[PDB]
Amino acid sequence: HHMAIRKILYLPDERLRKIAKPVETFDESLQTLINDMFDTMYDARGVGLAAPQIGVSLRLSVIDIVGDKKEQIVIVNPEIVSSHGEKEFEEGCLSVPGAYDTVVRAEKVTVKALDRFGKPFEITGEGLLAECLQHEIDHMNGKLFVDMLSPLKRMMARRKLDKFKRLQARKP
Amino acid sequence: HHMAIRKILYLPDERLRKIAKPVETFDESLQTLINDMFDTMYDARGVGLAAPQIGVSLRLSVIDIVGDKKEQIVIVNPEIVSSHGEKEFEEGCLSVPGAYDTVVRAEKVTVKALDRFGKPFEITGEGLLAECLQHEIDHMNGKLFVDMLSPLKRMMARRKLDKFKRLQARKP
Ligand SMILES: CCCCC[C@H](CC(=O)NO)C(=O)N[C@H](C(=O)N1CCC[C@H]1CO)C(C)C
Ligand SMILES: CCCCC[C@H](CC(=O)NO)C(=O)N[C@H](C(=O)N1CCC[C@H]1CO)C(C)C
Ligand SMILES: [Zn+2]
Ligand SMILES: [Zn+2]
Repeated sequence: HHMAIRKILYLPDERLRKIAKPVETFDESLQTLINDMFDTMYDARGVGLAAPQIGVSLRLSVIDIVGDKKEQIVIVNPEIVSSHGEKEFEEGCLSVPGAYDTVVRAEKVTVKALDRFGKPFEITGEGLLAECLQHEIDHMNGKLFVDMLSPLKRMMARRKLDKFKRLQARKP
Repeated sequence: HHMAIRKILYLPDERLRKIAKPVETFDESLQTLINDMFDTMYDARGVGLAAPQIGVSLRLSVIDIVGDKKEQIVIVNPEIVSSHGEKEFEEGCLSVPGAYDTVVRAEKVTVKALDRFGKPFEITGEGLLAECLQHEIDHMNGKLFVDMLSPLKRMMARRKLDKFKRLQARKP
């Protein structure tokens, strides 16, 4: 069922910039991957995680905004079918540790996808769920939230990330 | 100048519930502690850290909302002298890993404190800075952000924290 908590990749790892490939096989190894992704997400204090963030080039993300099992969402091969409004969100990313910035995203989005067993579903989110859905799909297209920021803010995020990496190297 | 990245304590460690004592001596040992607190905060991807969170019962917090050295704030023996408004904030805490919730705090706060060398100063913050000043001072009074949540939300944060601890035990 579960195998290992996985290493999360940080910028500038090129695997975070690859366009992920659709999932086309629903077998036990996919279920093990999904289970490890949830474990990895919770262990990293996130509310979502996309497969490219652990070096797996698949259009697959796990999400839990509430933080318990009954509200777990898996989006496989998602597509945004509609979106409405614009809203500022204060956001971070497990692949850009330490960087927090305000970004503008749709206030409401509807996503069609396959669930973790390959069965079609749709979900409409607002607030954090809408933000998370857009953030995770961006990862599947090699896009990270710092990309939409000004050059100044991208530079500051780079400096913060570089300092984080230097501190991790001094951690016991 | 720097000694070691420190272990951050999680609920229910009783040291997070103690009332911190005022700082009385501004010596080199205090500077080393402050430097280590900044390192620990950045390494944990936080924008503030209070000394009780590393098991040091002192009314001392480090803050960096922006993420660079020019905006570092140190508050020593702080006192909120005024505040205005009430605003919802989405918040987490380094001492409650994995828990994110909306809390109500003042929108604007004015704090009198000593800086890292013991010089009195006053700071007025809005937005994130106001939220952070209030969050950090709460830590000095043995208060964590989950305390203001409903019993249902406190239970959900406890179980999320317990799951995080179980995953940490299974991390390589
Ligand atoms: C919020 C929805 C979009 C962000 C999703 C990310 C996780 C991620 O990188 N997926 O790619 C996350 O959990 N980020 C966290 C985050 O930004 N959070 C956590 C919940 C609320 C919000 C706080 O700004 C940080 C703290 C790691
Ligand atoms: C936000 C001001 C009050 C929170 C301060 C805490 C740090 C802390 O626990 N100090 O005691 C923090 O950085 N929390 C982070 C947090 O809530 N952040 C980071 C910046 C913005 C906001 C996102 O919700 C989480 C992600 C660890
Ligand atoms: Zn991300
Ligand atoms: Zn805290």
